Amino acid sequence: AKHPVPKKKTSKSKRDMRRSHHALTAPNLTECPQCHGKKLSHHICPNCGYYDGRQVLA
Amino acid sequence: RECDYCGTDIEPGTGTMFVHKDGATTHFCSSKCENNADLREARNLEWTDTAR
Amino acid sequence: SSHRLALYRNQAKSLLTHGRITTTVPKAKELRGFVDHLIHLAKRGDLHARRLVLRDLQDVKLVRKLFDEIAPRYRDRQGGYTRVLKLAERRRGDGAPLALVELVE
Amino acid sequence: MIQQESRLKVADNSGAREVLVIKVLGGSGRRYANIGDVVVATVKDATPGGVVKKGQVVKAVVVRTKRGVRRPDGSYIRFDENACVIIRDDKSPRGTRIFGPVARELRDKDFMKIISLAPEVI
Amino acid sequence: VQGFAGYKAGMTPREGMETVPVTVIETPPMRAVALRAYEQRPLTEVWTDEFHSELDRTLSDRLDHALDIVEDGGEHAMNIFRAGEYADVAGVTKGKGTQGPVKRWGVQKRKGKHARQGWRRRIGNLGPWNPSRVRSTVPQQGQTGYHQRTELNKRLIDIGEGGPYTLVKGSVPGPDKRLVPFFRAVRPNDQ
RNA sequence: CGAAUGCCGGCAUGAGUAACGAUAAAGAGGGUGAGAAUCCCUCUCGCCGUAAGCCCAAGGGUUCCUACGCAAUGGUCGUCA
RNA sequence: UCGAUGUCGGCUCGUCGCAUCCUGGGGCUGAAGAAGGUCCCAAGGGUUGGGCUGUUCGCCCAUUAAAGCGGCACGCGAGCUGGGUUCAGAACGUCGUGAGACAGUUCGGUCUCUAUCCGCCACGGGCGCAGGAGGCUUGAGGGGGGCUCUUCCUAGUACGAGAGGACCGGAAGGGACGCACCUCUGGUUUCCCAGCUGUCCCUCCAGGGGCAUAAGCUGGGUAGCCAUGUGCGGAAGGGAUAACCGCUGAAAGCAUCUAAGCGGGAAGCCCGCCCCAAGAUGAGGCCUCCCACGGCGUCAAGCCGGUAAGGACCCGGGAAGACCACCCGGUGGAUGGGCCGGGGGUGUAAGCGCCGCGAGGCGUUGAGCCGACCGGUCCCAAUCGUCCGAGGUCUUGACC
Repeated sequence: AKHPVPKKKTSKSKRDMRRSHHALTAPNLTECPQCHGKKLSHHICPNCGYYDGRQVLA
Repeated sequence: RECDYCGTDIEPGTGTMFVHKDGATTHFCSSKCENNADLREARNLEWTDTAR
Repeated sequence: SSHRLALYRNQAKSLLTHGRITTTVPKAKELRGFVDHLIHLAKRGDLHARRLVLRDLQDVKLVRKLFDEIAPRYRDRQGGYTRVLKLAERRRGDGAPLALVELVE
Repeated sequence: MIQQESRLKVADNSGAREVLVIKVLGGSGRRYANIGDVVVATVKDATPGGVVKKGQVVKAVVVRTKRGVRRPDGSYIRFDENACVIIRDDKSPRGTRIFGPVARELRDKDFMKIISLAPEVI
Repeated sequence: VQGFAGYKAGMTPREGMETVPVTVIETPPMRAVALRAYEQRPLTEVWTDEFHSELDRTLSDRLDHALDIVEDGGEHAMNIFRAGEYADVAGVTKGKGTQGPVKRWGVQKRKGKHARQGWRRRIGNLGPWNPSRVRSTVPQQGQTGYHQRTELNKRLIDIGEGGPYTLVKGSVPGPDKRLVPFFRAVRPNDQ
C-alpha cells in the first residue's frame, strides 16, 4: 500500500545535509566538589559521595 | 422558601427557579434535590426541610 | 491511574523501610509529594490518621512503624519530610536519569 | 431551541395537544424557538378534531421550555416542559384560555391575550 | 508610551440595575520611558535610568499628558479612563497550542456512518487537479495560544484605588488573569 | 556493449523516520558480574483460574539435568537460553 | 495518456467570474404613492431546513432579502464516500434451436498503513545586517474583516378620491457570522468526595483492600478546557471613481457636461479599524550601557584573556509548549512541592454514646476527607560551577 515512496534517488549531498542539522555536544560537566576529578554537573560520583553529605560508596 | 421544600439550598444572591404544568411549581436549588424531586414523591423525600 | 496509585504504593512502602531509595527523576519527585503527606498524617497521630496511611500502604509492621517510629523524629517541621536528590547515573539501553530520595535527616 | 421536529404541547384549548416544529421564524439563517419566538410547524395529534385537527398546518408562539432562559436579571428560569400557543397570524392566540404558566416574555415580545389568560406568570 | 496599560485581575459581574459582568484590571502607573517624536532628526526612545531596582536584572494628547507625568518623574496612574468610556484592549492569546482542523477552524468533519468508524478529525481536501498544487489559502492546523489579540468598543464602567484598579464591561480580556493587557480607546463608534 | 521492468554480485536509497509481534502492568531491597531495566534470592502489586490448569496422545525428536562459555541466533541488553 | 489519467452523485475544503439572485448607485416607464417593469455600473458580503429520488436536476413542504449562472480533468480516491452504472452469483422480463445475451429492471458483490521534491502550515538551526551590548518603535509592504431583517419618530405629513404609503433624516431590537472569554449558564471533572452488590486478603467485628476496563456501578463534583452560554465586531469619516447628473464654453457669428477647466455621485477602489512585518540583503530609529588585552612580517579586517555590557549552559518552574525556541524564578530565594490559612467540592466520618429482639436511628458533627483555585512561611529541593562573548574596515565631507 505504498502510496507515496520517494521519487528520485536522494542527493548524496543534500541527504547528508538533512543529516547535517544534527549536532553532538559533550555533557557540560564541572570539576568535583572535593573528590577532585571531573564530574556530571551537580552530582556525587565513584570519586565522591559528598555534595555536603556522605551519601555514596566505593 | 426552602428550595420549594429542597431543604437544601444552591447558587448566589440569585438561586434559580424550575417549574410544572398546572400553574404549579418547583422553586430551585441543588442537584441532589433535583433529580430526586423531578422524578418521584415529595413526602418520602427525606434529607432536607420535610423528613427534616 | 490504577498504576499511579500502585506505584505510590509499593514505593511509599519500601521507602519507609529504607528512608531513601532509587527511582527516576519524576518517580522520585511525586513519590515525594505523597509518601510525604502520608508522613504528615503519621504526625497527626491517632486512630484516624493511622487508619488512612494504612488505608494505603496496607500493613501494621510498617504502619505503626512509621507512625510511632519516625513520625516523632519529624513531629515539629512543616512538611519537606522528603528530600529528593538528582542522581549521577542513567539506567542502560534506556538513558534515564535516575535519582535518590529520602526522608530528610 | 425547538426546531426541526421537536414536539411541544398546548396549554391553550386551541384544540391541539401537540405539535412538531418546522421553521424557527424570524428570517433565514436562524435555528431557535425559545419563549417569545414564533415557530412554524404543526399537528402531530389534536383532540377529537375540536377545530384544529391532526396533521394540520400551523404557526404559534414559544411559551415554556426546559432550555432555561436567562432573565436580564442575572436570574434564572426553566420548565419541566415544552409548549405553547397557536395563533392567527396577527400574533393572536386561538386557545380561548390558557394552561401551564408562562414568562413575562410574552408581554415583552407582544402577547397580552395570553399574558392575562395565563393561570400564572413568571 | 502612547496609550494606557496593565494586567488581568479576574472576571465576575454582579449588580447594576439589571446585572452586568465585567473584569478587573491591575495597574498603578508603570513609569515614564522617553516620548515619541520625529523631531530634528529621528527621535524615538531614551532611558535616563530612574528605573526599578530589579530592572538591571535585564539591562498629541495621550503620550503628551504622558509628557505630564513622564516628566513628573517616571510613573503616571491609570484611570484617565473614567465613568464608563471606551478603551479597547489587547491581550496575548492563551497558549492553546497546535490543534485540529477542527478548533483551529470551524469545520464539519466525518459525517455519520463514518463520523466514528475509527475515523474523525482531519480537514477534507486541498486543491482541484488542474488549477495546480497548493494555495497559501486554506489554513492548516494553524496554532493558537500565542496570537496577539484584542478588541474594540471596550466600554469600561468604573474604577477605584485600593490599589490602582479598573472594572470593565465585558471581560474577554483575552488571556487569563495575571496576564498582560493594554488599552487605548481609539476610533470609537459608540463614541 | 548505458543500454533487453537482463542475468550474477556487491552497494547506496527513503532513514537513523517505520516497526518490536496482542494496553494481563510494575516497583523496591540485597546477590552475582568486566558490564546488568533486561540473570538470582527477596518483600510491595497486577493477570489467569475452564485457563494463561496438570494429563493421554499426535508431531519434534536430545531439545533435559550439571560445569563450563557468549562470537551469531535471542527483533535492546544480557554475566540469562 | 493502453509499462495505464481511477469515469456518477455525495462528502469536506474551496477559488475564481459575471452575463448580479440579494445587495448599492444609477437613467427609463404606459412611474405619483407604494410596490412593480426596462437596461447601464458595480462583485462587497451574503445566498436557509426538510421532503422523495444512487442521483445532478427536479417536483413539493416552511422560511428568506436572497434563496444567483458557470469555471477549475463537469475541482477534489495517494481525503472519506462508495449508492451507482460498470467483475462471477442470481433473478425476471426478453432475444436466441440453443449457447449467452439487453444504456430494461432487481438482491449482494475484499477502494491499499510509513509523503522524497516542489507546495502549504507551523516551530526552531545558521548567517547577515561589519564595535560588543538589553530594552523601545516605524512601518513600505502583507493578512483579517466588510451582510442583513423587522420594529419606531419624522408621517400615517409630501401624493391622496380612496384602501395606501416616501424620499430626506434619525432611534432599537434580532438573524447568521467572526474575534475573544468563564463571571453568570450549561458539559465536563479516570479517583475529589459520597451511596453499592459479588469477591479474595486483611487478624473474628468493625474499619479498609485489588479486581469486578485501561475507574466495576450508580449520585454529585471545582480548577483548566469548552457551548447551548458573556463581552464584542462588521461603522463613522476622508481621497480618487463606475453608471449617472451639472456648471463654465470653443470649433457649428445660433446648442452641446466638453478634447482643454471645475464639481455633483456608489455595500465598490485607496486610506481609516485590527493582524503580522526590514531575511523590504535599500538589513531601518531610538535609548541605555560596555572601552581600545595580547604577542607573532602588514593594507597581520589572522590567531590569545577578557568586560556578568551581556548572555548562555544546568537546575526550578509556567494555559509556553510534540522537540525547539518563548517567559519568570535560581537559597542576598517564594520557583516548584510541603505545610498553612482560605474558598469549593462532597454531605455529618473513624469512636463512644444513648431507642428497637434485628434491621437500623438519633447524638456527638453541617462532620469527615479534600486534585489544580487565592495568597503566607525559607520544612524540602533551585548549591556550588563552566562557556562564550567587543572593539571599534576603507574613502569622501560637515562641524569642535
